[PDB]
Amino acid sequence: HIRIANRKRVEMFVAKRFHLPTRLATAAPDIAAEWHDELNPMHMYPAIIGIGHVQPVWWKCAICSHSYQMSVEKRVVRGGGCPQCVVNGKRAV
Amino acid sequence: LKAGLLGHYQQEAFEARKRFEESTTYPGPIRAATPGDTRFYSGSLESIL
Amino acid sequence: PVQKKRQEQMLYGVNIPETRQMKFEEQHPLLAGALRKLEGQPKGFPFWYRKYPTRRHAYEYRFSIPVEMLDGYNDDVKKALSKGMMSIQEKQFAQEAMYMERYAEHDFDTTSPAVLAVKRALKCRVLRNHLLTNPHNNIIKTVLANTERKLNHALRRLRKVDFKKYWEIIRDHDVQDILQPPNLVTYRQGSYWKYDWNAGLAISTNLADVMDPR
Amino acid sequence: TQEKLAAAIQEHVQDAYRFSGPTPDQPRNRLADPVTFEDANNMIAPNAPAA
Amino acid sequence: GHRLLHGKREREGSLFAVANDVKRDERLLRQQLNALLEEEVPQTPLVDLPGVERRRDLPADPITRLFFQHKGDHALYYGTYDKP
Amino acid sequence: VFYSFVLVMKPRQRRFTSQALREIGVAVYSNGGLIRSITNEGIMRPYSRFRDADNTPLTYARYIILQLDMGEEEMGKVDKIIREHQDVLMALKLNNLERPVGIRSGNKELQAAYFPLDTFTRLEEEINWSPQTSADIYTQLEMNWKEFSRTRWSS
Amino acid sequence: RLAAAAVKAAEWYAAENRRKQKGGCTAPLWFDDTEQNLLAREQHVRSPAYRELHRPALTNAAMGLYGGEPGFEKAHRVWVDPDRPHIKHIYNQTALARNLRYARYGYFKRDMHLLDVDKLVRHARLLPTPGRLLTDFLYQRVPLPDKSCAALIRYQRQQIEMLEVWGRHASFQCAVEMFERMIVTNIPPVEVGVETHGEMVLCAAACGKWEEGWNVYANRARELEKESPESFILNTFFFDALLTLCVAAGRVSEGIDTLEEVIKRNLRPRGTMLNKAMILYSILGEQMSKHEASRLCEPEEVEKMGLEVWSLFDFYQLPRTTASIEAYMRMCCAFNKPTLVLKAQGFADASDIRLSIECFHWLVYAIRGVAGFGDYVMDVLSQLRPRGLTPDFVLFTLSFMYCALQRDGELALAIFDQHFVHQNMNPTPEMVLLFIQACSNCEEPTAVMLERSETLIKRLEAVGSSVDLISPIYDQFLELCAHLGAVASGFSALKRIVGFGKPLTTRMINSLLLANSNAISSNGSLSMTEELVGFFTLLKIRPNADTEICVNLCRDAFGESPVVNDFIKVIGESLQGDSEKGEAPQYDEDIPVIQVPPHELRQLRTEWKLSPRDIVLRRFGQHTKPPGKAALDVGSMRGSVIPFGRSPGEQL
RNA sequence: UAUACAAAAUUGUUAAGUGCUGAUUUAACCAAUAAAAAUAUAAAUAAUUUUACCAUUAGGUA
Ligand SMILES: [Zn+2]
Repeated sequence: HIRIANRKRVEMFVAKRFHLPTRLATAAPDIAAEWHDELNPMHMYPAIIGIGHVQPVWWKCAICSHSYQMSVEKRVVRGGGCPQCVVNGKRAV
Repeated sequence: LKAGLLGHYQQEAFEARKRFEESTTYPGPIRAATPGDTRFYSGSLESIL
Repeated sequence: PVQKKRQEQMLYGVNIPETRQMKFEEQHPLLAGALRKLEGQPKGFPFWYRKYPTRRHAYEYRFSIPVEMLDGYNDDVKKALSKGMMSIQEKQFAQEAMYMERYAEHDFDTTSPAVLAVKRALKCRVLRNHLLTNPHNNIIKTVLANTERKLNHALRRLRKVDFKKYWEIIRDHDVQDILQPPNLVTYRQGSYWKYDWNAGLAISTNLADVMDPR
Repeated sequence: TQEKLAAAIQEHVQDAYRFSGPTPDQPRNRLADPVTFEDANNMIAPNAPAA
Repeated sequence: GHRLLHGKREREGSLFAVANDVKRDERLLRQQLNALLEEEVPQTPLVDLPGVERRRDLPADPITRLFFQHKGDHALYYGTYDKP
Repeated sequence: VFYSFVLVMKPRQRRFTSQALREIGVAVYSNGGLIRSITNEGIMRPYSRFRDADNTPLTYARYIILQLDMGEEEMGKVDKIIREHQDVLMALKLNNLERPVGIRSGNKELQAAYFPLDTFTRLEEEINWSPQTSADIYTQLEMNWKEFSRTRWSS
Repeated sequence: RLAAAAVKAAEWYAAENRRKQKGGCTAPLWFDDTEQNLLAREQHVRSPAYRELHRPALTNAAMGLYGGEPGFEKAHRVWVDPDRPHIKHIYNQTALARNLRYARYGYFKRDMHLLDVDKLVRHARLLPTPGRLLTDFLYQRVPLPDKSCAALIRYQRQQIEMLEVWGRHASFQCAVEMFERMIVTNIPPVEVGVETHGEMVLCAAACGKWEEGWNVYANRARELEKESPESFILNTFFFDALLTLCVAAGRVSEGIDTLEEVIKRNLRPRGTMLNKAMILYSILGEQMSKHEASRLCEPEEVEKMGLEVWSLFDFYQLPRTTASIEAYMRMCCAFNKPTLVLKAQGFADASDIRLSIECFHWLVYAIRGVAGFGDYVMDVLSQLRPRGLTPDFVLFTLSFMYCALQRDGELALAIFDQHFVHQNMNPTPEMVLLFIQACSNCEEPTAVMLERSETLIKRLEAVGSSVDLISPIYDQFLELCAHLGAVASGFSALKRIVGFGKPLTTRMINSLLLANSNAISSNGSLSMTEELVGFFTLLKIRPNADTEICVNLCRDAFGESPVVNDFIKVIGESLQGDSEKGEAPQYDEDIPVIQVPPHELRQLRTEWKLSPRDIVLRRFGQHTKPPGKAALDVGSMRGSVIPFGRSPGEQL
């Protein structure tokens, strides 16, 4: 029994197999850098939220200024992006 | 079947019969029907004669 | 100790002695009571005590508190004593009290055959649910086996002595084959039906009521 | 199902082999065959001599 | 309407006062309840001699009959020693 | 009290602490719960502390007492939120309030000789007395202390 | 619109079939999503490998000659398919051939690579938690397909629905953690498919999380389907899960939309799906009826939609079951069509339907507002016995509700006399209140009705109760005593009311006055009138117009006492003053009759999710602590067993 | 050769700490679990399941 970042109490074997390498702040630093610090709950942050978290959360874009709602699993596994960025790219090219 | 419970079963049967007689009673006589014939008899099979 | 716990769970003030001071209150006066300025002026004699003889008649609120006792109290206290705040023991007692209300013979009837059957079934359900999340509890496995055997005995006795309630319970809770012979080898020798004779339940049907004995 | 059937048939073959009694020791098999790796491997293709 | 009384406990009408327990001892409770039912209006109490419920159950020995009193239903639940 | 919670948190700014407390209260209310009392004990000097979010072994923390009346299903969610909150350095949950501690260990006679209603109705302060409080204060409560506390500085 | 959608989909599918036949003759107008699966199963079971693997044990003649030859002295290993066994009694409790221990998960771990996960879940002993199961599979590094992932999620869902209502959150969190692990495990190859998403939706439905289920997992499945063409086709199972979630959450519009989508996608629905659709239509109709009672699709339109759903049931050649009959009866009760309820019951009884007790519940509830059906109710109750069913408190409550609504009384009396007393069950306060309401509101009541009401009240008091209908029950009892002339019984019920502590009511006093008025024969006089009329002043109870009428009736029945005359004058003045203050005179409002549907009649049973098969097969590993040497030992048998033993008594 | 009778508990939870992948040791609250069919004569009332770094392993160097 170990706590993820001394926060999330999980069993040792399951933590070493799945929990530890699948954290957004650890596995995808670039994706986690776009985490929204105000609209998201204070109990939810990339240090404990996994890659496959299907419940949508707030993302603040890095290229432009836009806060949107996207799930972590869609953003990382299936591939997601800023709707404003993609529509601007469509408008440009 | 276990034979040690015969006395208890006799007591229960007596009580059940007494309750039946006390409550249900007898709602009038019933005409006696003529008895039929029984296929099941003892001994060896008999000839058709 | 288990019988004391069950007696306290079923009855209101059995733990209170005639002196109205429990042993724990004797040894820890401060932890048992506190000082309150507001006098119990609204609280007079309970004129509704006739409808709450045992705890099983009041499983709507926490600590089996009758609804009439919460009159001059705030909605916050009512919500704090509502059903959602009841503990696991309180909810289990609420379930068993509902079943006792359904299958009770009198106010203080806790040992009816149907009540025993439903209590055994609830105990089996609780033990199985515990083993669902904790499959490495050997003592719980043994307790579950014992409870299942006791439930089987209670269900067979209830089936033989009162078929109406047994059939109603079976239909309501969908356990149609709850009483089935385990082994064909023993069943074909009539050892599953010899149980009824050996248990003193052979002749108990009231044949006239359900059929024609002629 | 194919693999499971093959394993079951192998288990049956082991049960049948149990008829032969205890197996003999190594030297019987060792002296049974004077075959060499050369004759073993020439069946597929002739390998060139080492250089 | 018929309720079958299965077992000697149910035939003898055990109260089963203890919650969810049928094999608990009840003789002490029944004895105390009979003591309560006793009357302290001329109200002669009952002596401590062992009694019988029916007058016909008195011993045929005239000397032994002096040691037995005819008590209607308080004669039950007699004794101080428990099952060893 | 149903549940008590002592939260040892990093002494962040007033706005951040207020936001964390507001989130805790909103979660408690949304999960169908009630808060008996929320109190701030200020910033103290614990013997040993080690932050988890900042990984800084420094002895500076703030203590907060939170009394709740919530069911187990929702109390699990509330405990998870409190423990996973980045600001909450250490949360300790007192669930031994409605029942005295170790009555079973104490004696078999005391196992079923307690009335849970007294402890449930009393607040956590009366359940666990503070060093400064006393039964002398409790008895002064009902002694009409206003009319007597008049010569307390007569000398 | 569902019938129009069905016919449009049928014609469009026929047109597409004809077009593709011309491009490349009877064909089904729909598409069956289970025919290919059953065909694959049939081909698998008829394949020679399966037939050779699952074959009967070799006979002695087949094995060899007589015995004594090792290897050919016993039948070889026999393997059995648990789902389709070629033998009866797979397990046995012999001494040397016990195979129950050889059915636990540890033995299947060896062949976990070839293992069928659904078969393992359904037939195995001492299985670990589903999370540990998934962890063990991943540790063994086996390529879990969609069927295996769905089987694991279904095992988790079985655990969820087994657990109590207040214990679902932790299991749902375990399910979502397993889903995340399956998503993020790249090696070994693990695919999350339509079946797995449907099983997650089923878990969400079982827990009761519409927001977490509909907007997350169904949305993810739809996004996967649109992203990957034909690689994520949505089967009938996914939409069945969607309808289950809609039924669990009470969503009716979403369920109708999902069913319409199924119809439009040119694939046949399921019987369970149509039952869920009928249940949702019943919910919509009940909500509409509640809104109308308070006084927005038209009621005629929703009735037509229900009818067209029932027609589609046979349009797709879907067999109807007991659940289908129950759902259709509930929908027809919601839409107030007792004729269609009776027709449905007749149709079910016609070919082959085991009618459940809920079907008769709905049958009795459908005709609550219809007269001339007491004989039908009695015949239904009589026919319950030959069908293997027994009446219960819910059915008796519904019957007495009908009796109270029809104010017949004689029917309720006959029902109690010839059905209920044999049941020997504890009556409920609602049942007693309905019986007394019928027996009071009936015409020409009899003293046997009073006797039955007193017996029911005594039995109800003797048994326990949680609800509180004591005041209306005694009010209706006093009204019955007023109609019958039982002034003594009406006055004696006051002691029971006092013992319960309930306050007296002006309606109760009016009933007492009416009893005094119409009990000229038995007993009652001016003294009784004065004693009753001394209540309003002493108990500070407001008088009423019914009070004035009853006191005038009592005056005309017995005479003119000065106190009665003064009370009449003062009550007339007070009624005039109240009329001046308001607009209409006050009156004793009648006690409302319960007409709630049988599904919300305070069922006295929570849940028993037990399994006799698991109990007999000793799943989860029960233990009995068998006796040891006590049974085995028999003592020395050198001689015969004689009384007092061989050496009676011994000194050491 | 024949006979002589030669429940201070478990599971889970949580806290610390050593290790540095499994692992891994102790303590505490809380949760679940103690009795409940007929009969002692009733001749089998009974189930077929479960459980730091080296040197040698306690010696040094750090
Ligand atoms: Zn952007």
